Amino acid sequence: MQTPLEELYNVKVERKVSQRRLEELGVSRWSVWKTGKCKLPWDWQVDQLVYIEEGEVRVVPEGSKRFMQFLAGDLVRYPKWLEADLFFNAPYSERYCFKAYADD
Amino acid sequence: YYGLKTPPYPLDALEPYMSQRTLEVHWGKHHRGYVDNLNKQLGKDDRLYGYTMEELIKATYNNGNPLPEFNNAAQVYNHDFFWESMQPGGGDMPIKGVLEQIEKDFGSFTNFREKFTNAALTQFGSGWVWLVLKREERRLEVVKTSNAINPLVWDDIPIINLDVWEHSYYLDYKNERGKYINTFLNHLVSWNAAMSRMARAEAFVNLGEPTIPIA
Amino acid sequence: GFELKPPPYPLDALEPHMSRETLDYHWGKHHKTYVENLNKQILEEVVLLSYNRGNMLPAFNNAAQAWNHEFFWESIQPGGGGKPSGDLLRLIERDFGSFSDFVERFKAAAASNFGSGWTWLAYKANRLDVANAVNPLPKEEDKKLVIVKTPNAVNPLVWDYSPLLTIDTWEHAYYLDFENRRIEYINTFMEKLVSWETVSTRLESAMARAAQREQ
Amino acid sequence: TEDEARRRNWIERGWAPWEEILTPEADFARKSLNEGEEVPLQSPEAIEAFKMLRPSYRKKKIKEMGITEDEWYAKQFEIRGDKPPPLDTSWAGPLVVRQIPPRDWPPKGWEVDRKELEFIREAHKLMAERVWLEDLDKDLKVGEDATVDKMCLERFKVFLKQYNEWVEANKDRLEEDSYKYDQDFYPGRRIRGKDYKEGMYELPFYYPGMICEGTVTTLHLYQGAFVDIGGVHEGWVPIKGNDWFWIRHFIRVGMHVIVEITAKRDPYRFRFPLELRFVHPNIDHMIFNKFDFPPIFHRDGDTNPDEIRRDCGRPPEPRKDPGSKPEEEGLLSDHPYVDKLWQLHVAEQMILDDYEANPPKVILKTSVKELDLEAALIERKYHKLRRNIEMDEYDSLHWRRSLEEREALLRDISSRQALGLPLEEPGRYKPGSFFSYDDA
Amino acid sequence: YSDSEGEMHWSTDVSHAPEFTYSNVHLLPKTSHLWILSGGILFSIHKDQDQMNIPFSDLLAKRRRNRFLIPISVEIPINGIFRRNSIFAFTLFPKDLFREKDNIQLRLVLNWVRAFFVEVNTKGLIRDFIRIGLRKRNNPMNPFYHGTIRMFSLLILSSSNCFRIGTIKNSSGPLGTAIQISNFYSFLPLLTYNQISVIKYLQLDNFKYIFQVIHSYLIDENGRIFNLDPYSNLVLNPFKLNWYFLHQNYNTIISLGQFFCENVCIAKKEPYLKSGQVLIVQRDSVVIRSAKPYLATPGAKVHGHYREILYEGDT
Ligand SMILES: [Fe+3]
Ligand SMILES: [Fe+3]
Repeated sequence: MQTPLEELYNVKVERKVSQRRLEELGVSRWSVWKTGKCKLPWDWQVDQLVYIEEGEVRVVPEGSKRFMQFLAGDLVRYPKWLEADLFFNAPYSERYCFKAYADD
Repeated sequence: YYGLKTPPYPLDALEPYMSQRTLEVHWGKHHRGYVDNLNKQLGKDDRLYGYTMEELIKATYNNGNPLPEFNNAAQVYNHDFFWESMQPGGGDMPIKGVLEQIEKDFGSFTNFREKFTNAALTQFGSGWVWLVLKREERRLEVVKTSNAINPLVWDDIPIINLDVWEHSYYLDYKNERGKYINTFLNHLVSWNAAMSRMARAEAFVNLGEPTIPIA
Repeated sequence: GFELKPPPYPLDALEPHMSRETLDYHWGKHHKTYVENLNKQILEEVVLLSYNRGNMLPAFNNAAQAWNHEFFWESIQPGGGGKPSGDLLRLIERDFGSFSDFVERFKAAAASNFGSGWTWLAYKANRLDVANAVNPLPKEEDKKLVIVKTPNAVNPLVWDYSPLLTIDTWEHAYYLDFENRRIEYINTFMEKLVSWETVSTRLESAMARAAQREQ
Repeated sequence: TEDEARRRNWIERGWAPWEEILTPEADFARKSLNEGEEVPLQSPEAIEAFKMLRPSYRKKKIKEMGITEDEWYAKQFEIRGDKPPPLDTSWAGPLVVRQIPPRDWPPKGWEVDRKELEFIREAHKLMAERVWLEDLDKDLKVGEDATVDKMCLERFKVFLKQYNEWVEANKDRLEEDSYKYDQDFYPGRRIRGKDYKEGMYELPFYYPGMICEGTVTTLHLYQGAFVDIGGVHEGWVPIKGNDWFWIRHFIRVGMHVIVEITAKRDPYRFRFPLELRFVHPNIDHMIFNKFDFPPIFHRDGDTNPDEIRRDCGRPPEPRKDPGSKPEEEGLLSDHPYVDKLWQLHVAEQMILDDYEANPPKVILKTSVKELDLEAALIERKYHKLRRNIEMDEYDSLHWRRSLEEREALLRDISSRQALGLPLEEPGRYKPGSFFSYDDA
Repeated sequence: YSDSEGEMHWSTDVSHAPEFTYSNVHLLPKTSHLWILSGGILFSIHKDQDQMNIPFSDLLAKRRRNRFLIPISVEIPINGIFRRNSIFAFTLFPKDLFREKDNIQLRLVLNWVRAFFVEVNTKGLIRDFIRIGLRKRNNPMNPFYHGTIRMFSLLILSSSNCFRIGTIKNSSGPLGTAIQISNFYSFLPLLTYNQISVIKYLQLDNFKYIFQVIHSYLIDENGRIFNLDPYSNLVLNPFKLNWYFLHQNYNTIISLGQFFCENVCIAKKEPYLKSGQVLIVQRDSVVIRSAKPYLATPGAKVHGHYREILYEGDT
């Protein structure tokens, strides 16, 4: 359809995050997750903040024919109750943090 | 952007049941702070701007995973609805169609009063107590919600509101919430406001019965 | 039969930071009612049992609040504030960078806690009751300090955390002294009231609790 | 009894005694068959119906009544039965309005001066000002004092300047999209072609809360009344089913009405982008059948049902409840990339073996350029292996990710249970009736 | 039998109560006509009046969740299918650091399954394997590589069953945004009452403000109140910014929903009408939903409740 997937699925993105915002979030203390070329299905049970440090991921929501692309330097907030397949085609590295209600 | 709407009465008009100092802090600080915080958020999101107030509350509620703007947007509506729910020389009993609907949906006004009181006494922590008109069931109900939640998020039409956040009664009653609830029902609740809100709600619910031909 | 213990200081000893009127109502009315209602429905074991893995039983609100307030009174002293030392200062700098950074994050969490609730400094050494939840090779940095916010009566005990410090952000805790100004109440708490020697003492028990589990 | 069943058919099944305009043959059939099979017709209705079987008799009957043939042809299309009580619409005080720019200006993807926009947006705080009927007399401006130049409309005029700039730059594109997406015209679609006139209001000119004067142009038995409110899209008042049985006496094509905008929606997704209600005449007491949701289009690019329902406000597709709590399930530690590492591990080991020796089926091609043979050969000459260690460290990262989600989930559960917030996505998970080696 | 698929309608002369409580059979006390209105599912997006534009050596092995690979002699059944408590082989795996809970469990007897071959190839080298295996995260295409719904039961309405039978000047448009009147307590103004609602919901102090005709006031951005002529109906055009008069001061032959027979005459100079129900009424045309009447005599039995869907060939 005409509406982008990020708007439909409430995937908040902050492409090209400044270093000041990273330190406000305390990204340097976040855990590290990395992968190579693979496919990851996941259903988010809580909100997750992801800061991509290397590579890119293409996110295909359940039943979708389109994808959302996030690149290194982007800060992504995956919403609670989201079901999607994450696709990687090259080395990928990220720092993540799961957020409960309130929190951040 | 939304302005801070004055209550429909002067701040000392609810004395001695609700003190002037309570109105000055509750409206002048709490309600004002909600409006100011909401306006800052709306100035950064053009999509949330352009929603109506009812649409904004439902959209920011996000089907049970509220967005950061929900608390401010919900609270500004809740307090505006709350000031209009009270009037000088209020209380006693409703009349005309409000009384008839209450007697139909609760059995009597006494049954409604106990249900409203028990909902307000048993709401733990901050929250609100509502007399609502159910859209699907076409009847009145008593509903209690926590924090900023209001019945608009479930497509219900509020009729009467009571704030049971501690900041609304602690200066005048301290821990005696029961006295605050009893005073609200006896001297403050505006049944005139309920008459007009039911009239506005009748444009969407139609609490009457159809005229069916014998043919 | 649980009993209401008095604060470990005279009710006038927190002046002018916390008035006697606040203590007369916070301890003499709110905390007293929680214990009285709990005894009619029948402490750490009671809180875990009544939590019921999230499907809270009727006794949980009284039991958890009674524990929370007793924990709250021990968290402050008439000559508090300042800085901690010993192993607590080492852990704070390890997990927050510096003590100044920790204070800013703790104050912000207490300020942003919407509605009634508590803000906690806790020692996170929890174990999960699910399968494949044991780390074969612990790194010893997994037992860290965290700042967590809870709503209403919830406390970190229900997730098997070890609380070290709390501040009551229910409006009844500060409304008689600061009205809506929760920021000033939080700032006063961290500069004049907080008892770091009690927090250090609670850290030793939490460390010994984890040590006993590891053996 | 035959009073509750009739009421049940009206309310539950939408029955109404709609008029049946019968031919003389059909009218004779129903009047004569009530008497018998082959009997002398006795009732005056059947006797008259027998006479009416000849159009020559009808013409003689018409002339004796002094009316024309076409008037008689129109008298058979008349509503039978009783009439509803006539409407009595009372005004709740005077109609007081402001000229407030729509909150949703400007449209998405259109750039305007943000300084002018903030000047425009100042008027949105005027809704908070209180007006009392006891006060619309003290300083009322009339006659020569109420000319347009005397009024302060500066913030609305800046909106008009931006609106006209947007119209002149997007008018042709919007009409082109109408032809691309909508094959045929229908009330609620964009007026195009010869029917379009310059000066018609575009959708961003309207906003909920506005009061409009318009004329009724179309009545639909299953949809409602469509009102021309001076725009390129007609407004829509939802009326359907039995309600039209009485409402048809008052809502007629071509009559002037006063309407209020209750919702404005995207015309690509929703059939009727402008939703209205009648202000004058007031027919709120006559409307009983309501639309659960506004009707939408199912278009070519709509292949995912979950995306469609998010574009509108419709519930998710329900599913059977799993009957298991997510917070009680075992953690996941199998990193999806481990299966790829295993293939690379096997490829390196078989290449090393060849180096030594000669210095239902699924086939997995492996490239030599994605293998690290320099480290493998050193490990081979030195002698789990490095690749096996590499699989465990990827598993540890995945296990840590699962642990942190579960810990956040446990806190999230306690907060939601205390505040009465849903644990599962609402609408999802409808209930029933809705549809050893290791130790050895 | 019904000649076409559609929904049943009767106007009069059919008993609304069924002959028996359980049955769907209705009697006719009088002669009547029974009409079959012609007509052509996710239930979360397909709703009433939607428009459908589209049709409806152990180091080489591996152990994972409910699966494992093997480079002890392996005995596989003929069909390659394992049942519960089946022998497949009479330290297999690298003993991973983490082991997820699996439905499958070893004992070598498989207990809790399909078996197939896995082959890894690189530069003319082959190594075969035996793969024995059994919420979104539990999953065991690559982005890098007409008709209108009628619901109440679904029918499709389209062109196969619906057919057509063929101051400044006042203009329709917005008058402005109605503001809240504090006397009436409502954030969105009531504007008007009807006959029923004025008796139920009108406050005593507001009787003085009920008006039979419309009165128009304008508030500018500074808070001044304008009326121009407080005894007529004058409003401001928001686009042209001028005053104009309202149309009224607000103090056809064919009717919607009527049923027609196959040769009814509307006028001498007009073609005869077709049978059906008036679905759409416009200024100079009417859209008809095709329907077929059936004549029934007293004592006949109707098979189906009102609006019950009948398929072609049904009694
Ligand atoms: Fe409040
Ligand atoms: Fe407290």
